Amino acid sequence: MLNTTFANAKFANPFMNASGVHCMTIEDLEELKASQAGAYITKSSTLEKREGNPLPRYVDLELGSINSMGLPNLGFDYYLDYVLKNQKENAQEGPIFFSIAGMSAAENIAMLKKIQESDFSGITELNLSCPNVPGKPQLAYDFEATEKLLKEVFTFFTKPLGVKLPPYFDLVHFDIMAEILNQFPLTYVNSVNSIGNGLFIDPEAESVVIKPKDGFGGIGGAYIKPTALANVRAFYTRLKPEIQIIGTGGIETGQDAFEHLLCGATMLQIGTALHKEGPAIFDRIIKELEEIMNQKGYQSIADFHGKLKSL
Amino acid sequence: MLNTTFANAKFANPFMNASGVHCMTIEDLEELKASQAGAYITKSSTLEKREGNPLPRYVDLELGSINSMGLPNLGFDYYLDYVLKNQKENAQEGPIFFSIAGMSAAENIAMLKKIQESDFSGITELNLSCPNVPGKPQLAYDFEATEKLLKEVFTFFTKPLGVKLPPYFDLVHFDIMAEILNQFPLTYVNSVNSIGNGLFIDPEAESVVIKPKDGFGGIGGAYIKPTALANVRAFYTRLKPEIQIIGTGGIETGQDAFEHLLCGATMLQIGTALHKEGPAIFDRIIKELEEIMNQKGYQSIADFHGKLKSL
Ligand SMILES: Cc1cc2nc3c(=O)[nH]c(=O)nc-3n(C[C@H](O)[C@H](O)[C@H](O)COP(=O)(O)O)c2cc1C
Ligand SMILES: Cc1cc2nc3c(=O)[nH]c(=O)nc-3n(C[C@H](O)[C@H](O)[C@H](O)COP(=O)(O)O)c2cc1C
Ligand SMILES: O=C(O)c1cc(O)cc(O)c1
Ligand SMILES: [Mg+2]
Ligand SMILES: [Mg+2]
Repeated sequence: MLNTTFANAKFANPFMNASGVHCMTIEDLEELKASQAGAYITKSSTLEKREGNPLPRYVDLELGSINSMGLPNLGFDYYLDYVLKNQKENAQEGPIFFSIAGMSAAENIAMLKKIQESDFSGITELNLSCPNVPGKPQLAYDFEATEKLLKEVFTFFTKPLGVKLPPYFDLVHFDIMAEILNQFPLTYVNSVNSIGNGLFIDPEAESVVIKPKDGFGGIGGAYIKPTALANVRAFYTRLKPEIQIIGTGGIETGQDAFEHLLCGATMLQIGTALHKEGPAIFDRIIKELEEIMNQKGYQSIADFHGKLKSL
Repeated sequence: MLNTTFANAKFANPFMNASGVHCMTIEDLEELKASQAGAYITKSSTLEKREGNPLPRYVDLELGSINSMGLPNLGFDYYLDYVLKNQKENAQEGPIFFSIAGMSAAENIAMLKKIQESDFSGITELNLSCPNVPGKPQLAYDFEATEKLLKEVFTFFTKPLGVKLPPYFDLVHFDIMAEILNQFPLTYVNSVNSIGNGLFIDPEAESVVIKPKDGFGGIGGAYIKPTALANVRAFYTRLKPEIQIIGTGGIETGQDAFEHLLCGATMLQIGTALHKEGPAIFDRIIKELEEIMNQKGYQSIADFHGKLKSL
């Protein structure tokens, strides 16, 4: 029922983890391989291993989560070697995804060059939206710098590339970004990264709940679904059909999944809910989506993909 | 206990309606005068009467609300005549607030000139953030256009003036806005307006729930409190102390109010929760805040105003 075609590859279902969640180590990644997730993605990496921010840096909230992780990761070479060894095994339906989040333009170009030069045959996600690193202002909110970076990347990177974007809140912003992105042979857009720089407060202790950045953190979960869906939808009606969409934000039930697919997402990523529940989420949410499809008499995602009705 | 000083005026308590909610007509306004609200503000006005967007344009949600009202209002002259008559009566503790949201810069300047020339002795709120007018961006996301408008305004406007701002999501945006705003004799900043251009979907009808703008609308309520607190707090630590703060977003309980005051808000505005509950909300929330204060042994808002603790 959930069979999906994306970036010219076949996946059993559209569900994945969101980058940063359950994908730090090889052991995390193999747990995702073993789960019912249709695909999976690595933790965003930098050239060097990073410890990340001081703890506490992630807190579960009734309506989602807050975090300032600071891009803790085991480094580019570790993920690159894991994905190379795993594509030789031919042990999964569909390629692995590989996230990079360089602390500078030059660092992104350097990682993209190592990926190009390698035998890596899966998909790359360039994170232009990391909101938890104190001194890098979300690059995808800087339309000039975003265009300049992408022009350089496409003079050499021929492999499948998507960009993870932060949320936009203004229709003109969607128009500007779509005109930038539509000029490139991009494989996809992934909307959205966390709602940036929110605050959660413990009113008894009169205090913030994370240590870094005076408690300011990326917000995820049910808080953000309205923004997430809007971002997926707004890009769906503006992007050239060659650029497909991964929908991320607020997905916990099959009904949430259903709503993202109705907006025009082809793959779906689960952050906060996967953090809380672990990889058994995939089996649950697949079954919820299938039941919604069965009640409606739908046998494939194409029956409703992108078919959100206006009034 | 809740006695508050703001813009050199005394109010019995910090609570207000948010503009747009329960303030369209004289009758609405008089209902707010009659309630326990410490103060009240008019519906954002334009030079001409406006019908607003087609219906449905406001929907209650479990986690807040979505709307694309389109600035329906009875016109500038109606609100100006109402407030002029009202200040003559000396029938309330503290001045009325008067919101304007011109469809252009020239319209805002024309209204501010009429206010300046009038005997209006209360407080004006310039809305630089309406996210529901078709074809018209949020001006306060345009830092050059915001600065240029405010420089013109302060060559003539000497009466108390605040600006209603949309939410920002990037620390560098806070710094840029604070350097702009700190160069002016502003009375206040009101953070935040709705989270712009979110989407809500009815999964059974496979449809959006508001008619204008293909269902895209300003998000309010519990969804936005983390953003709203963050914006209140980020401006508190960056604005020169002559510019005070009104906190708006996600206030429904005394605990939500307490959280805003802890961040540094002096007045508090209630939108979505007042829309659902009516003006009886003010009595309830005042009592909830006082009980929180009593449990903590606090006798005045200055015992915790702005005292949010970092880790
Ligand atoms: C623990 C934490 C770490 C994250 N790290 C990354 C990151 O490495 N790179 C990235 O692109 N997104 C990162 N994300 C953002 C998620 O990929 C996702 O966009 C966001 O959490 C919203 O989805 P959700 O509502 O299901 O949580 C992280 C999210 C969280 C919760
Ligand atoms: C029905 C509706 C109409 C609104 N109209 C205005 C408006 O005229 N001017 C304005 O500055 N804000 C307007 N707002 C935004 C609110 O003032 C407020 O900033 C927003 O609702 C967030 O607060 P809340 O979370 O308590 O709803 C409106 C909100 C709603 C719900
Ligand atoms: O369309 C309006 O009247 C309206 C105006 C605002 O400034 C915010 C909002 O959420 C709605
Ligand atoms: Mg599997
Ligand atoms: Mg009263």
